[PDB]
Amino acid sequence: MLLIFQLALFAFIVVSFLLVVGVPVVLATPEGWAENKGTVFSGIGIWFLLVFLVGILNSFVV
Amino acid sequence: MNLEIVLQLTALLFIVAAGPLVIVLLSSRGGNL
Amino acid sequence: ESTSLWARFCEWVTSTENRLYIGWFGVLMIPTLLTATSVFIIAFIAAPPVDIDGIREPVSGSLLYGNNIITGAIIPTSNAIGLHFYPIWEAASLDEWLYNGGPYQLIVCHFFLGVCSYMGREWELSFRLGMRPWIAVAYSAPVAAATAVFIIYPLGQGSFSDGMPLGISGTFNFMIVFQAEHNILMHPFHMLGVAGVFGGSLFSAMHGSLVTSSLIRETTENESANEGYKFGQEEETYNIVAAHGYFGRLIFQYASFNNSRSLHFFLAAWPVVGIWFTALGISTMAFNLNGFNFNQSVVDSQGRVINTWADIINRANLGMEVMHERNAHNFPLDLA
Amino acid sequence: MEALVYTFLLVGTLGIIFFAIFFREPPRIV
Amino acid sequence: GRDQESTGFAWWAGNARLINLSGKLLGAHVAHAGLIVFWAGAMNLFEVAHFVPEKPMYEQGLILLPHLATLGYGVGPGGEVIDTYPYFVSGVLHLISSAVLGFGGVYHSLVGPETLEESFPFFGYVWKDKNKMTTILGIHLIVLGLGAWLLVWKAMYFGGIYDTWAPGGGDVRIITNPTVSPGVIFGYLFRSPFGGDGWIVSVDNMEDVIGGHIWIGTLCIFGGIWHILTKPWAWARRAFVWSGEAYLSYSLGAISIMGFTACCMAWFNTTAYPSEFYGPTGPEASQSQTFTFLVRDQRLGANVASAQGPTGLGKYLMRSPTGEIIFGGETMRFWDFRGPWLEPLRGPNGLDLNKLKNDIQPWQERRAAEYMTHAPLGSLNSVGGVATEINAVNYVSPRSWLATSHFCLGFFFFVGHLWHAGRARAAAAGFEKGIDRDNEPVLSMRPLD
Amino acid sequence: GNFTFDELQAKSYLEVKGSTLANQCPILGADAQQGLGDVKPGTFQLDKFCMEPSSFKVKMPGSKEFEPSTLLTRNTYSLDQMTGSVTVKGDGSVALKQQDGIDFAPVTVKIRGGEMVPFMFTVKNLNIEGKADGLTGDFTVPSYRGATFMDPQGRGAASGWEYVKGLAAAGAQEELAAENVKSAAATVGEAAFAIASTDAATGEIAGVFVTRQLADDDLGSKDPATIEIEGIWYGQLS
Amino acid sequence: LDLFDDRKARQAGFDIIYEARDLDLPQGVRDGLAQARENLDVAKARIKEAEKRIDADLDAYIAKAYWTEGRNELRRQVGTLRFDLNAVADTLPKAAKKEAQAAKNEFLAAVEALDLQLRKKNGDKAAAALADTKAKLDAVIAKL
Amino acid sequence: LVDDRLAGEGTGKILGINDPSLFWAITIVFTIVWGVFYVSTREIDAASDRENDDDFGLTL
Amino acid sequence: KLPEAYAPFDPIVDVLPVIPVLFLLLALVWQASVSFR
Ligand SMILES: CCCCCCCCCCCCCCCCCC(=O)OC[C@H](CO[C@@H]1O[C@H](CO[C@H]2O[C@H](CO)[C@H](O)[C@H](O)[C@H]2O)[C@H](O)[C@H](O)[C@H]1O)OC(=O)CCCCCCCCCCCCCCCCC
Ligand code: CLA
Ligand code: CLA
Ligand SMILES: CCCCCCCCCCCCCCCCCC(=O)OC[C@H](CO[C@@H]1O[C@H](CO)[C@H](O)[C@H](O)[C@H]1O)OC(=O)CCCCCCCCCCCCCCCCC
Ligand SMILES: CCCCCCCCCCCCCCCCCC(=O)OC[C@H](COP(=O)(O)O)OC(=O)CCCCCCCCCCCCCCCCC
Ligand SMILES: CC1=C(/C=C/C(C)=C/C=C/C(C)=C/C=C/C=C(C)/C=C/C=C(C)/C=C/C2=C(C)CCCC2(C)C)C(C)(C)CCC1
Ligand SMILES: CC1=C(/C=C/C(C)=C/C=C/C(C)=C/C=C/C=C(C)/C=C/C=C(C)/C=C/C2=C(C)CCCC2(C)C)C(C)(C)CCC1
Ligand code: OEX
Ligand SMILES: [Cl-]
Ligand SMILES: [Fe+2]
Repeated sequence: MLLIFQLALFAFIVVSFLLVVGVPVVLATPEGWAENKGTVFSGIGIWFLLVFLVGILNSFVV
Repeated sequence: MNLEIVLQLTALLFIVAAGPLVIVLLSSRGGNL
Repeated sequence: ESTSLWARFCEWVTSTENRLYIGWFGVLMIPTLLTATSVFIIAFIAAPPVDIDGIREPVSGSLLYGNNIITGAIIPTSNAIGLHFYPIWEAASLDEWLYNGGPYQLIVCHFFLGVCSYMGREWELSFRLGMRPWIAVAYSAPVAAATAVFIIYPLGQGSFSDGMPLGISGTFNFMIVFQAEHNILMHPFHMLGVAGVFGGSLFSAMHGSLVTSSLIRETTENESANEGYKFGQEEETYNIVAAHGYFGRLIFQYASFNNSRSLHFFLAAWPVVGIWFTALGISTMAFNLNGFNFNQSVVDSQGRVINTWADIINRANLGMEVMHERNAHNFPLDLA
Repeated sequence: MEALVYTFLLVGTLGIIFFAIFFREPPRIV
Repeated sequence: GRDQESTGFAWWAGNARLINLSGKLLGAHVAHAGLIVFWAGAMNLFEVAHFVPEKPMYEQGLILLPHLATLGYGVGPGGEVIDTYPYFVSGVLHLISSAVLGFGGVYHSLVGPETLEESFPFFGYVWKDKNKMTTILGIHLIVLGLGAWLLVWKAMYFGGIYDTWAPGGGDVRIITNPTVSPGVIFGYLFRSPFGGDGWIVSVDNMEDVIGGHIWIGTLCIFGGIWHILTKPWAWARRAFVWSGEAYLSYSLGAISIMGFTACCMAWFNTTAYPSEFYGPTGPEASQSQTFTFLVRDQRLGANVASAQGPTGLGKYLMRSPTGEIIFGGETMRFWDFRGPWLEPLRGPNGLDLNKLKNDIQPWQERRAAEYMTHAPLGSLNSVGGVATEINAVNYVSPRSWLATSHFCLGFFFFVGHLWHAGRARAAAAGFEKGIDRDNEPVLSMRPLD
Repeated sequence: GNFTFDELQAKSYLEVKGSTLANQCPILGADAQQGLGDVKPGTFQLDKFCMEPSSFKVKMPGSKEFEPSTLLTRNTYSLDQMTGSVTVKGDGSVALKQQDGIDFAPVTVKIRGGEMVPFMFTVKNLNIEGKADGLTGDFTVPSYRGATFMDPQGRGAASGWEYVKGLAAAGAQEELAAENVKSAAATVGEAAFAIASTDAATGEIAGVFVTRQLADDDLGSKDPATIEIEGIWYGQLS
Repeated sequence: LDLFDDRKARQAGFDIIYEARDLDLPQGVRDGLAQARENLDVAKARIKEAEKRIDADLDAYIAKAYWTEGRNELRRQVGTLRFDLNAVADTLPKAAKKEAQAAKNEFLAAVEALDLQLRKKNGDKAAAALADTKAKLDAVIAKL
Repeated sequence: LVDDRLAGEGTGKILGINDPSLFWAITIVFTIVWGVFYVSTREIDAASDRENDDDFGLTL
Repeated sequence: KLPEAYAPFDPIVDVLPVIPVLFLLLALVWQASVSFR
């Protein structure tokens, strides 16, 4: 269970880094926000799912 | 050269490189800066 | 035409035709400053000795009690009182009031209020005359410095006795004891303040000499150029281009100021920021955050100590520390 | 004896300041 | 963005280009709030990861952890850290919420509506519209009152807050009877700021703190409701300048006063800033030194009451200028100090000679020695002791850091208030760009004497 | 006074602080019997013995009459919490001895001419005896300044320069030989106490006192003056 | 100099101040929390002394209306009572320590009420709170 | 005691008022100045040649 | 210290608080890249 929790935390970190790097780039291009909305929405959803999963799994490793 | 110090330096490099990366990406592709 | 008593009073107070502007900040400024001035003069001339350390050891500071201008001062309030409010009506008699150091507190409070009102009145006249309101912002640096040496340092040290005396030799004593206790010379904020004053003198001399060197000929050799300038004239009286050419050949072209407005802003900004930082340093050192302590820093292979100029400074500080108050200490640590 | 001299010097300086402020040569716009 | 060509503001004054852009201004404010929450979370995580249990909180350079300790989180009787998990939880929550706040700020600053006065009339405003500004002020007053009530609920129903004056040593108590007396609340507010009085810094029990917070929450909620339903009167319209920079200057002055008060409270207070988590104060160290030297010399067979110093005043005990029995030496200026370890030995007329001659406790002696050695003195490179010491101790008190930093911030924000108030008053009148050559005001006045 | 021991103990430190009530001695209640009263003869343990002065008079050296004075050092002139022993005989003779407690307080007063007169108000080693009408005795008056006290020029008895370091050329300074020597010698005084009330129920006594002693001499560099101190006093017998 | 025999001062606690200032030692040793946990005899003696002092002296002070003396007594020697009770109760099984914790919480609430009444300067209410506090302290002592 | 004094420093009174006479002085002077201002505040406003409506004041 | 399950991520925590200063520097860098128009 500990390994799964650490893998989830690492996935959360890498998803957060990808979002931080990419969201300003997508938002700051001409006619890029109006087209690549789905990728940003899916990234935000995955970020929220990962944070909820990490919060749930923290109760067993602590 | 401790492993912990190497990891801290790697994390610092990753965090610092995330700032001008956005500027470089937006300037190279002609974004709205 | 004004008719009401209050309307006429407001028109008189906010009048720009007075010889000295009064304003609404001057209403507060004039009586407090007059009170402080009167008490200062009377105490400097004929005040009795004041017990400053609270150890029943009065210190003389008056001209009538065997002092000159260099030696005379106004002794700060007694150490027994501390930070307590000590107005003239809280004393059993004026003899007791003068023995504990009341005039110092009176003058300090009135002077603080007066300088704040002075800065406010500077803004007020700038507004009334149609100017831009930042000469008051410039004055904030000396105001902050005076506040730091008279209010904030006693606030952080727990007593008005650690405040700066209103004298010359008292000022020197304050400086020496401050160095012995906080190592002010090693403080980066004091270094910035020293840089500020030195650069201010440098740039004042530089600007004055450059302007005086480019005066356009409007007189003869038997009269001064000041007679060559006429008050209220419209044309500029010196060659900014010539001065810039001279300076840019003195150092290099892109080091001088081609913009008079930018040059004068730099002149305003340098000393003001320097004094701001030095006042901040004094206020920070009030709460016991001293300067750099490079004592026994250089150590050789076997562990012995190799001394340094910092260690010589430390020896001087130790010399002036064990003697700043001979009989006021009963315990080894000066925690205040 | 010297206290009188000190007070006289200070009073003279203050009087000079007062006279300089209130009896100055008025500027005139040409 | 924009440029100096169409704005007149240079790059070093570029944030003034969004004075009249409501959407971009809102985005900037939301991004800044996200930055604040990010710093809070990151600093909490940094401090929780570098905490060792063998040293007290004030000995490890922590400033955010003692804030959570005073709320009764992860602390036990006597002021000893037991659990360190709630600090981690708080830091994680702050850090995660900062991401949402930052995304909102970035969205509203980059691709959000530029001026939300036509599509969102409820959120749109004009700086010169007094009613809308007053409505916003009322809404935020209601929010702040709710925050104060949220603080109040913690000390009553959700486990309480740390009380350093609790009987049998400090412990996390529950405040059941807060002081809501108008005379008590008004006594702190309209008190003198000088020694002995101390203004609001002199609050000495948690009941007064909770009562004052009840008062402030009720006042803020009532004022918010009052402002939502009203508009400024004639006497208020006649006295203020109505522009965004003017409102900014007012806020700057208010928060400068707040910063000075925070500095003084950190330096002087002991109730809301327990010495168990912040270390001894200025006066506390001196009183502790005198107390421990008195105890040591008494253990060596000496008469402390009748001992005479070099000046003839009293080595250990003397009389305050009003009559109270106080510690002797240069600590005679700190006789207004009142701490939990020293109060039990104090009688109605000051220190009790019999109590300190026969009823001094080892825990009191240990507290005095610890607060004596950890005095709030240090250097810029974190070297403990007086300026004439050696490099042996790496310690600077957490009170010193907070006090110095917040005094600097308060002074700089006072200067900012001066700058912005002057500029607003000049710009509203209409001569912030210089004097008019055609119509110079001075040329139309009669010359002075 | 105008407050009893129970009334004083019924207050709080925050209520007494700043009101100058800590510089005063308690008075007895209506139950106190006049004079010695009905105390069983014997030796008691004196406790909470305090003396609150009510007047200071100064007789300058060269004058035969005392003069009024104005205090300059505020409310710091009350001796309190002294302990000792009290013996009562069957005839009525009482003997009082003071061992410990705060039995000294420096005081400074100003006189008609304008001269500050420091003195060391103390009843250290009090030894009085006599009838309840009046007890006559004596006490020791320690030096105002300690042996390690250093004058403005750094001259002290047990620590400091033995000469004037400023005047380097004057090798011996035979003109300054008087002021270069410091002596912190002690002296004695006289007391005259009386008893006005006594409560045998709780063992409390009160009365008045008059004491005479000498002012300071700046470590043997001045001629001391005579100062008369009078006031009330209070004590507990148990 | 002149010699003096003070070798018995160490047996009187001369090293407490020097040990409390020893930065090499841990904070638990400096504060005395380590010694009490190691040696429960000190904790038991302190608890018994605190109980006896509370009873006798609180009765005496409330009878004579000595509010400041009463509060100071409540926090002068009793100042280690919470830590001592926690240390004693931590060496008990789960159910026994749970009952001890409940009794200690009830007793501490009683002491808080008594201190509040002493601060408010009430006589009958303070006497009733003191009787309740004595009963609760006896119950929690019997539980341990 | 030897002499008499106010004995009020370091107490914590509201505005430093130990006697009702200080309160009376403060209130009387404040009320006098306020009344003088209140009589004239109507005339003072009229010097701007504008009515004190919701758009009054220095605005930008 | 951090809980035992979060021990491997300690180096990440040690560099977090400098990000606001990095943000100020990034604003300056963006202004420079825009060429201070
Ligand atoms: C309405 C308008 C104002 C009306 C009144 C104006 C009066 C002006 C008089 C003239 C002199 C100037 C003001 C002097 C202030 C001195 C403050 C001081 O001695 O002390 C400050 C007090 C601290 O009070 C302390 O409070 C302490 C609290 O006591 C208790 O505190 C705890 C209580 O639990 C502990 O138990 C503790 O042991 C116990 O002692 C003690 O009582 C101390 O004796 C007491 O001194 O703080 C406070 O009042 C809180 C903060 C006050 C404001 C900020 C002060 C610092 C900034 C100064 C001004 C700005 C400077 C920078 C700009 C310069 C350019 C313009
Ligand atoms: C406290 C932070 C701060 C904030 C929030 C703002 C906010 C703002 N600035 Mg100001 N500014 C600041 C400091 C700040 N500034 C400083 C220090 C300076 C001096 C150098 C300036 C000087 C300045 C100028 C000269 C101008 C502004 C303008 C603007 C506004 C328009 C933005 C834009 O058009 O360009 C944004 C440009 C880019 C596309 C760069 C994108 C980089 C992104 C935003 C980085 C943040 C991303 C982060 C790493 C990850 C977040 C994602 C999330 C999922 C976690 C914006 C609201 C403009 C304006 O006036 O508008 C009318 C403009 O003209 N500013
Ligand atoms: C967030 C802070 C806040 C701010 C910025 C404002 C801002 C403003 N208020 Mg509002 N207000 C607030 C909170 C706030 N208020 C609260 C909490 C209440 C409930 C008490 C009120 C009740 C209120 C009233 C009744 C009035 C205003 C008015 C005004 C305007 C006049 C400015 C002024 O104060 O004159 C400058 C200030 C003064 C000349 C002196 C004030 C200082 C007081 C007298 C100090 C002593 C406090 C007082 C006696 C309260 C008791 C203390 C407490 C312990 C109970 C201005 C828009 C006026 C208006 O225009 O309404 C539409 C007005 O008549 N306000
Ligand atoms: C609050 C309304 C403000 C309205 C606008 C005011 C504009 C400015 C006017 C001028 C102000 C400066 C001069 C004031 C002189 C009179 C006051 C004086 O000397 O009092 C000096 C007196 C001293 O009172 C002393 O009291 C002793 C017992 O305590 C004894 O009785 C002494 O005899 C007695 O003199 O103190 C007071 O009156 C207390 C004032 C308390 C004020 C509380 C204000 C609360 C609201 C504002 C909070 C923020 C305040 C600023 C904080 C940050 C500052 C950096
Ligand atoms: C310690 C004090 C002891 C007593 C006093 C000792 C002597 C002190 C100095 C006495 C003489 C003072 C000046 C006499 C001439 C004044 C003329 C005047 O103002 O208007 C007439 C004069 C009449 O001309 P009209 O108005 O055109 O009719 O008015 C002027 O404006 C004349 C222009 C010159 C103005 C004064 C020039 C400088 C005078 C000296 C300044 C320094 C004085 C230092 C001492 C101050 C007092 C302590
Ligand atoms: C607009 C603009 C600007 C600004 C901006 C800003 C200000 C922003 C902000 C932003 C922000 C403010 C952001 C934030 C973010 C955050 C995040 C993204 C977070 C994350 C987190 C995490 C991932 C965590 C993790 C963890 C856990 C869960 C547990 C423990 C461990 C750890 C820590 C690992 C500038 C200046 C450039 C200029 C131009 C314009
Ligand atoms: C929580 C708490 C508490 C409480 C508190 C409170 C309740 C407070 C309040 C407060 C307040 C209630 C405050 C107020 C303030 C105010 C002010 C600060 C004002 C100002 C004003 C001004 C500045 C004005 C000006 C002017 C003039 C004079 C003229 C014309 C123009 C104008 C209008 C601008 C206590 C302490 C108990 C305890 C602790 C905690
Ligand atoms: O008084 Mn002036 O100087 Ca402030 O530290 Mn401690 O106390 Mn005294 O010695 Mn160092
Ligand atoms: Cl000392
Ligand atoms: Fe110039």
